[PDB]
Amino acid sequence: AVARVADTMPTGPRNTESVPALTAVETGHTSQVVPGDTMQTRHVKNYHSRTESSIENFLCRAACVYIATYKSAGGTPTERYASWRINTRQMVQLRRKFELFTYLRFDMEITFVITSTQDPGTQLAQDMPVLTHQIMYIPPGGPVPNSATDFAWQSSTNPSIFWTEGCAPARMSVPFISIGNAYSNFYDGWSHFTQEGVYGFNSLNNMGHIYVRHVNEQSLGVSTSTLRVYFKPKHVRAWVPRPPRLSPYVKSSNVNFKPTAVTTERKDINDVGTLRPVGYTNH
Amino acid sequence: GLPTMLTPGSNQFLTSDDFQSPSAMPQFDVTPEMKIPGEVHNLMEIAEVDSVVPVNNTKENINSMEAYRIPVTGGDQLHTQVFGFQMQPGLNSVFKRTLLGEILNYYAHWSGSVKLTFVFCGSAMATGKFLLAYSPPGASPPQNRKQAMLGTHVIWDVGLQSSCVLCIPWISQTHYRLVQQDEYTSAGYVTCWYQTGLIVPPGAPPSCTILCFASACNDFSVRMLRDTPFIEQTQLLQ
Amino acid sequence: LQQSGAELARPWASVKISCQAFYTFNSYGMQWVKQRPGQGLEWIGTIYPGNGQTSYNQRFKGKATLTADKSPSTAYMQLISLTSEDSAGCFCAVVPTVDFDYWGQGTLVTVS
Amino acid sequence: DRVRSITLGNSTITTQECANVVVGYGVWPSYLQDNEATAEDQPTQPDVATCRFYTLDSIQWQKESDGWWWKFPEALKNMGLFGQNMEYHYLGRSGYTIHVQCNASKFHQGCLLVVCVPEAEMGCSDVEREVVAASLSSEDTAKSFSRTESNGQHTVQTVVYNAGMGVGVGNLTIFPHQWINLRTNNSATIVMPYINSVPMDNMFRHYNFTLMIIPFAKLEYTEQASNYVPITVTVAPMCAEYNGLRLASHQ
Amino acid sequence: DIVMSQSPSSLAVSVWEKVTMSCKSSQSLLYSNTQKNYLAWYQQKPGQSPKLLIYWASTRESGVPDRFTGSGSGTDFTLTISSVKAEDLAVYYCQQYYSYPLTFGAGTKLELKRA
Amino acid sequence: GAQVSTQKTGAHTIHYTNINYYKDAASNSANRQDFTQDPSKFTEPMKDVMIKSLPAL
Ligand SMILES: CCCCCCCCCCCCC/C=C/[C@H](O)[C@H](N)CO
Ligand SMILES: *C(=O)CCCCCCCCCCCCC
Repeated sequence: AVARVADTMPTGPRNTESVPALTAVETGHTSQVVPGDTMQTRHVKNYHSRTESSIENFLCRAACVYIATYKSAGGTPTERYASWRINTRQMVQLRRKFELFTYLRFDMEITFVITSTQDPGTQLAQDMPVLTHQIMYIPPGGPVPNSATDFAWQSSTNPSIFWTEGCAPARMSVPFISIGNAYSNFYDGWSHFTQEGVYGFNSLNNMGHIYVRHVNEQSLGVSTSTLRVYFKPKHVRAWVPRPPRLSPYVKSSNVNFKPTAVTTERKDINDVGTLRPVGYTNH
Repeated sequence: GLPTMLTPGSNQFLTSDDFQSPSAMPQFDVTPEMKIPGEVHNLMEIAEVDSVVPVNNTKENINSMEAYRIPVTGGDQLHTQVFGFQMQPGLNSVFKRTLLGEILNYYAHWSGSVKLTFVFCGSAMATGKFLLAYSPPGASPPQNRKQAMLGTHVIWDVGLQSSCVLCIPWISQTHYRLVQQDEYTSAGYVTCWYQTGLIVPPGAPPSCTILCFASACNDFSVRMLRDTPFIEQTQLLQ
Repeated sequence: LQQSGAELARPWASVKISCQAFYTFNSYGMQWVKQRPGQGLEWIGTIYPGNGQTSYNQRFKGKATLTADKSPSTAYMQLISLTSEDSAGCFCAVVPTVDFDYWGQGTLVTVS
Repeated sequence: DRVRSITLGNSTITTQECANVVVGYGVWPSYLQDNEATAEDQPTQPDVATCRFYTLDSIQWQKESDGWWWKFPEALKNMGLFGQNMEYHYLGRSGYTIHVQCNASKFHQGCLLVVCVPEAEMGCSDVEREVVAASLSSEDTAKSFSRTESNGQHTVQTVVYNAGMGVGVGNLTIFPHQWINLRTNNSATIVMPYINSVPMDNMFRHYNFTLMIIPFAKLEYTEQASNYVPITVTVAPMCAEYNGLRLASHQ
Repeated sequence: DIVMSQSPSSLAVSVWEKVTMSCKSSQSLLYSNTQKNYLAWYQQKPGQSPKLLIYWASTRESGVPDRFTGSGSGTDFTLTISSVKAEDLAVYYCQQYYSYPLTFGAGTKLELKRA
Repeated sequence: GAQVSTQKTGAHTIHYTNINYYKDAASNSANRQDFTQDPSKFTEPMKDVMIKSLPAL
């Protein structure tokens, strides 16, 4: 393909002054030695390609980002709907993949996978028609609904999606909605110009919330649900690569960690894996 | 209208498909793109950059900087192995946490030649020579300079130039090797033995230090994307 | 190989045992073995000379401390907090990673 | 070759044992083109009065030291006119040129790593809490790393092999870096351009990048030699400009 | 820890009787670099310091007869005593070169049986 | 606007057609076929170009 890898031109014996093996890293330069410089090699036509490791093919796979549950019963109206400030730090599998790059600019596909489970107790439902969920997106500053059966579920401007159960998972696309020119994954700075407030990327995260509710009162019985959101970035560009994270995450608004070792442990410095008897090489 | 027939595989949700989708907010005006320096067009542009290799990660060394330093002394020697480790850039205690292994563990297959750069961090007056051998997986790992000098080996002299890139070639019977290797796709061993020894003038430090580097050559390739067995969690992070 | 014939020690105290021979230090470590009539031979530890390494058996870690300097041609082993269980014949041996070879005579340590 | 001479403004820097000049991620510092500008107002551009070398404070490389880090451009709060145009303007933009230098005798030995970590966000010492500005960068001195874990309640985690960011210290060589190997080298230069997501930003609430120095092969010598090997850092802003003139602030 | 078993722990035998004695290891004292078992055989004469019998588990020493011969491989061994004489009544200890704790075996006490 | 292109096959009727139905640029499919690469920015960010055969210093 267009990502084809370089071929090895053949090479015979040599006796020269141009030593390609000897270099000097103090210049901060990774050597470009192909195996043809330290031994005799043969002309092979290498047909391997690097398509599977481009950025778009490396990131264009949906991964879970949130897991919220909610009821349709009565009382404690904080349980009839679910809230989520849009973050990409609560599920680790995707956070670590994003934290290899400093800046990111992309579009996005969002697919919602909702599963509903009936709840125990007396006065069960016997038969219940299909359920219907509403998923309203509230930009930063919109009127937040306080419970189900509230005025703000009109969504006269907010993008809202209605999904009856028993239908293909819902999906819509969102363009690059950042304020700046790239989603800053890291922000070494403060919020107030007096160097106080909230330190970290927690201040750049202004994307709004996502609210979900049942449009069905039911009356006869309780039925919980489980909302699962999936992010799939496409048309993606990345800048300023980073070293991958080592210590496990602890908080969803910080980079905090605990000091962990650099790798696992071997038995000795010169331990090839097998069990060795004592001697003047391995001891 | 037009008569259709729903094929198997409808109403399903594949995570790695390429479908169009209606946009939530139409006619959105996106902010312009500016030329931020350092665009990454492919992940091998990251995997081709050197990174230090903790080859001294034995017992209580992983909780210090000592994991990165190889101790060398200037005694008789000639009978001592400086270091030996398998060639397993995906599953090995040596360089699974380097820059190369972290990108590798995101995949299942790999291929191509891997470089190894050795830097001498001794005094300015200390000389010496070393034999950096690589053995293909045909027999047991070498144990004296005799049995190691046969395989692919380079001889390294320290001078004004303080680096020698032992370039481990790609010798295998499969076009790709598994990341989490086994007996079948084993790759071999990499050792390093004294050839003359450290000689220092009076007043110089008798012991020196070598660091190891690792990167992928310009024929490296990768396939079969997967999730990394390196990061985990229990519940949501709040 | 020369080792002193016997040592008389008071319990809850230390003993320093010496070993000395024509052999020099190339790749040969110094082995120390504790021999008691009721039981078999028990290894205490060794001290190789090429890397100047010191090794002790878990059982004897904290009980046996052994030191050797190049000039005396003598290897030493010290034991502390002696009890009747330490009364035994202690042998020093050589090892060129080829065999345990020979030991020689020993100190009949008596804790009395 | 082995001889370099960098002249900026009214200050020159001569070196007789240099490796090379690694130039950021490829680009070279420049002024803001008008395709990308968003500031409505005319920008001031002090060329000579700002783009010159400033010598920071000196540190002492001991046999037991483990690392240091400065945060830019906060490290130049009180450095000539650049520290005035930081206080008098709301927006700032500039590239830097970090020259770090350490000479010791051919008979010493050691190594260093000179990285420029863009957006080096750091983690607290006590999880479930947050850092304070007095802990990230002092007024002019260099902050140190620690060999063991940091136990404070409001400080940064200063353990070295995690580099205080959560990454492995070995994998830091992605960012622009050189090595001060006392065997062959004497200094190390890095030309870092302006790396940020917004074209211009206020340079008080945003440390653009962090400069780190980590010794991998520690310093050891003999009693005949001198036992005071210092390190000095000299940076020079390049092609600086500002917008949004206000009253003096954060002074 | 590698332990060394000895069976029988002791046996009394008369003159001119071929005796053996097994020394079985809890781990195969044979490495695949040179294929040389790491086992040592030792004779401690009654009230005497021990001496070498068989090193590399295969080779004899000087001043030692063919009634002392190493034999075996892997993790099970024995020392064939072909024609016993009046200098074999003693205790014999096997030993391994492989694991750092150099534990000796249980110790066979070849006993002398008279008229 | 039938944009016929080449599919992805292993090197030794391979074309596919794709229309864009929606009136937004973000509603298109992914660009799984852009394979540019330039490791020069990271592998060799040197002001003085270094040749392999020549010595470094
Ligand atoms: C009921 C209809 C719901 C429609 C849902 C669309 C709302 C989602 C759009 C916001 C997501 C943009 C991508 C998010 C990226 C992160 O915020 C950045 N990586 C962190 O700053
Ligand atoms: C080129 O794009 C001109 C169109 C010729 C092909 C028409 C394909 C069928 C109609 C488009 C799909 C239906 C969209 C509602």
